[PDB]
Amino acid sequence: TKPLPTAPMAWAESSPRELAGHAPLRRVLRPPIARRDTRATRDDTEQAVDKILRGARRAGAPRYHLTRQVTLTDLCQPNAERAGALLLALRHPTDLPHLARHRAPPGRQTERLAEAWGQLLEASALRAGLVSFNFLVAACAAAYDARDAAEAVRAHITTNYGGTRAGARLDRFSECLRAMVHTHVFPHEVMRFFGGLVSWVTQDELASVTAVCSGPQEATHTGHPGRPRSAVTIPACAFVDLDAELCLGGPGAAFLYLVFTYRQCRDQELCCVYVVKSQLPPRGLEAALERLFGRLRITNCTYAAFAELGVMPDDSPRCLHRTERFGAVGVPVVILEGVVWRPGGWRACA
Amino acid sequence: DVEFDALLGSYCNTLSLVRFLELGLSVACVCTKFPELAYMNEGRVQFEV
Amino acid sequence: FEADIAIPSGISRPDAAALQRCEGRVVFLPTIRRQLALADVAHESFVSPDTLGLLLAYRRRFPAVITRVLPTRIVACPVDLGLTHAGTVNLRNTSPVDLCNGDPVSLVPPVFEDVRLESLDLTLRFPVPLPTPLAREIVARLVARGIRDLNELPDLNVLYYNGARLSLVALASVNTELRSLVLNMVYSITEGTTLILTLIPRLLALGYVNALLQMQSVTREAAQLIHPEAPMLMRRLPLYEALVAWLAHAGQLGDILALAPAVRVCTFDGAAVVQSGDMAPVIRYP
Amino acid sequence: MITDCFEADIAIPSGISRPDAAALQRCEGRVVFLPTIRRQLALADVAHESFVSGGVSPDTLGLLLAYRRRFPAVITRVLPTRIVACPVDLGLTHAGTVNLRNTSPVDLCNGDPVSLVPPVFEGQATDVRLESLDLTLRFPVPLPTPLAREIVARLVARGIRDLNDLNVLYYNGARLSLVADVQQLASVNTELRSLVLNMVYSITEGTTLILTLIPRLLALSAQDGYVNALLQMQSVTREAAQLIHPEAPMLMQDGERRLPLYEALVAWLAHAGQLGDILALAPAVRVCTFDGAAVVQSGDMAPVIRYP
Amino acid sequence: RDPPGYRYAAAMVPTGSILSTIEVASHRRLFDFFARVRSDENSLY
Amino acid sequence: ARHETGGGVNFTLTQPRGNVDLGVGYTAVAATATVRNPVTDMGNLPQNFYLGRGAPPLLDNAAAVYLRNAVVAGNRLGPAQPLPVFGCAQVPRRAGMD
Repeated sequence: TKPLPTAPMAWAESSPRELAGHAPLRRVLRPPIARRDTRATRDDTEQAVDKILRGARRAGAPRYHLTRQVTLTDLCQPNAERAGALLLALRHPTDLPHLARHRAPPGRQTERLAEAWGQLLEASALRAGLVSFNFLVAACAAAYDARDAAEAVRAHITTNYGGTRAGARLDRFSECLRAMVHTHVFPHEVMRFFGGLVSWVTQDELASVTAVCSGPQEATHTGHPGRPRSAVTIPACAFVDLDAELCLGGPGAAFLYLVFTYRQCRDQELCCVYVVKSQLPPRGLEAALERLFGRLRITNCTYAAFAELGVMPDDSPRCLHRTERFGAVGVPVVILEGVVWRPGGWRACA
Repeated sequence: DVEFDALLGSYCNTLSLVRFLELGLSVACVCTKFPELAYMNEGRVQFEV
Repeated sequence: FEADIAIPSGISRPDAAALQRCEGRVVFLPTIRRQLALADVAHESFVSPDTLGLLLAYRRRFPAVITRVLPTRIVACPVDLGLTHAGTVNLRNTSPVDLCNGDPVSLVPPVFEDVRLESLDLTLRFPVPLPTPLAREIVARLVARGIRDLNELPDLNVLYYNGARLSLVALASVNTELRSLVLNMVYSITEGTTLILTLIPRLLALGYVNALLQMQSVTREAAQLIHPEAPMLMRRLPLYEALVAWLAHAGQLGDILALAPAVRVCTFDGAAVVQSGDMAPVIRYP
Repeated sequence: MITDCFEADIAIPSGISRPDAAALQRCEGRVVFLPTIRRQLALADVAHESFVSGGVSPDTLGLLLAYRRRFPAVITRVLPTRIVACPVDLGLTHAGTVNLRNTSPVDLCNGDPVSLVPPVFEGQATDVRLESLDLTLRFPVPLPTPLAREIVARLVARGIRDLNDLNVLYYNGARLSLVADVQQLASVNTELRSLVLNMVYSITEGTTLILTLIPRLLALSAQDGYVNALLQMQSVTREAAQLIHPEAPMLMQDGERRLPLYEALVAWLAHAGQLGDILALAPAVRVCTFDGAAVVQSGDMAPVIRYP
Repeated sequence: RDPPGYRYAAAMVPTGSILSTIEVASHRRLFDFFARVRSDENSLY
Repeated sequence: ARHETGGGVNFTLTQPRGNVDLGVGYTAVAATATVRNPVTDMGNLPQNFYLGRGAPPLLDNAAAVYLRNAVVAGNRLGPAQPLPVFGCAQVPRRAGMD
């Protein structure tokens, strides 16, 4: 509002270069071508009408695409988890007892997935919905290498999610996912990316979750004008660098990646989700997945499956490693800063 | 020693501007102008012989 | 950015309503250009191709989703350019499959079951916008059906998507229409697995690569090699020039059969599932 | 803008002779491999001397294998003090129309994807050498993808001859010959292992059904003129039916609930149909002229739209 | 086909005359709505 | 300048400048007075060539593997992971330095 830092203050208005185009086109000239040669309220609501008028005279800001989806709150909760978390969408679940009957290798139980899903609708009772990311860590908590924070993600979810015996879902939904590895319908064939949290509307058993399906994170209309700011929070069981493990300390934009790992053994199968920050392109990524995840490849003919997640466009990308309190339990949480979401497709690696 | 280089002169052109109505061919035309054509669907002409 | 497709005059009452029926349906235009004729869109311009021919021609042409359809011109917004400019365009389902939220959508020539303008005497075949996980399955089923018709099964005619039953049968035209794919898929495999059979017994050189080979071939590939060579036998064969013509052919079928998405569906204030026949808010830009 | 244009700035050094500074403005739209996606690089991080290993200059086969470790960027504008480039791997421009330049002898068409190759051709291995800095710039050669899938097949197959002619192409009637050159053993074994891991993974139990259909093909090729034009004069399956009489297994393990032919094709596509991408790099760019013509000629700049 | 008949009230007041006279029906295909009448007809009114 | 990243907007200022030395002859001097602590420890850390590459292996794979394992083993230097084929060998990380 007309300050006196006018070297850059005019450039924060979007400028004087708006007249750069407006002068020889609109200010001059007769060309297109010429010839040759009653005490408090109103003004309280009256400035609100003026605020409509201040918004109507003119119509930098990068674009978004917000999505909303009405979501039953059995497996996921937008309530316990704050704005700036990953979410994951799903498909319909009665295709699970059908595709496992034909995609299995010969010599396995094709009736394993058909019974394991009904035991989750009969355990979350004590439909392409949603699974939040933090809920998915505590289910796959029994397969990690940093198991202590895996036992901290499970430490709050049984006490903070809406429902009774969420740990009975955690022990059953992971039993569903351990049946996905056996019945050969892999969970990357089910899990679909859904953007980061900005706002959510609550009701009985259903929630209206709003998220950014594409764009930057830090400037979204979060809804609260007191805090229209949110950062991305990830538990430390999943966050795997490939800058330190490959000694690439050179600066540049880092790419975020969702990665599954598979382990097929006879009734001893595991699930792990990892978010991978790398400076690698997607064409030069699988060679690093060969290096770290070759133990699961020898013991199994896929071993991993990944997809793109977003780009930190900083020349030096910025990470954090803190312990936030979701309810009453401190979980070691990796916080990413300056994150721009762009999704992508999946990949098989037999 | 003393030396130069030099420009000796420079020469533009003049684009000829040709009004269409200067040309004998305008005989074959009957030109009129809608200020709005684009708002028109099929136009017609009636004859009677 | 938006291109125009001029309708030639002389359109009847039902044929002008026929272009009104196809509001948000896909159109391939050859070059992004401001003015463009309606003969270029039409099925006559594709010469006539089979389903291997149309998949080549959907990779050269530039897809545009039709926006508002005026009586004089058809307005088309292209996907590669103006959809990075214009954010969201509506797009109408013609598939029997309901589009869910956030699906990578590809387009497929209409193999299953087509507006013909009688006053103009040209047909407009539109592709069928179904998502990429089905697009890689339905073509792979229809190729695999074509091989069992080259000597079927009780299965393979039925697909389940989103709890709904799909029917590929609903046919003798379809099996001969898709036949030039099948003669390429059979050729690209049988030339492949003989070059493997003619080079692993030719070299089997041990640095560690044969140690990586034969251990991975330990009753997996070498037993598969021996069971092939049991159904086989063990001059100079023109081996090293057959690699080149196969790699140039094998890398070419991967791009026809890729069926890459253009469209992602970020719905907002709407249903998460777009039904068949309805319009879906469609973006291609992040 | 940051998502649209993220424009790397190769800084130019201080002392550059006008024979060499005017060489850079002749290189407006060409391709530069940024090692990372910094916003500030140098010419010593771009040039061919950056591309070398320790004492080992890569041959034309191995020089492909470290393009794909870097980020291909088209130069957009060459200022006198720095060179501005747009990396393709992020996003091209706002509206997205950048310009390459054909250093190839091959014309392009609309819709053709553009794969770039090291300078393979004869009379074409053209390196701008900056003698006032000692920096040679191997600008790569952009090609249509039915060429780069063929040339990489010529260079791979020629090295496998050396473990125990081929160097002449044709594109639209133009006989063009690529340089016959020595090839290092470390580069070929990376290529050789990249085949056999991907080919042998593309074999499944359903493939023993398809091998029974080989004498159907020679029975069919003598009738149709299309298969007779499909197989070749110089194929292998024309000889691998007259030595090979296979038979299919009658029963299979759980052979009612599984699909034998369906599992083979997907295992084929994800390992063998993908393989032309594995040895070379991916065509992340295709040509969309607006109003000029269908064909961009050699030496002329070409408008550019990103390619999925 | 949509050949709407011409508008007699307007054609009652012509803008300008034709000049050459020929048998018109000899070449039809130049036109869209083409009608012959013998000396008079009922639909004109 | 202006560049916008991570949603934040960034300004950068630059200035062009120039240097000419208008003295004829030596116009300035650098005397090195004292010595702070030497950086490199003056150590004994011999070299391996097995970090390096490009020498023809001796012909018997029984022996060529034999030597290397009897040399590279336990050396303060010698490659830990077998040589990555492409960029460089890397020195084992030291637990702590003095």
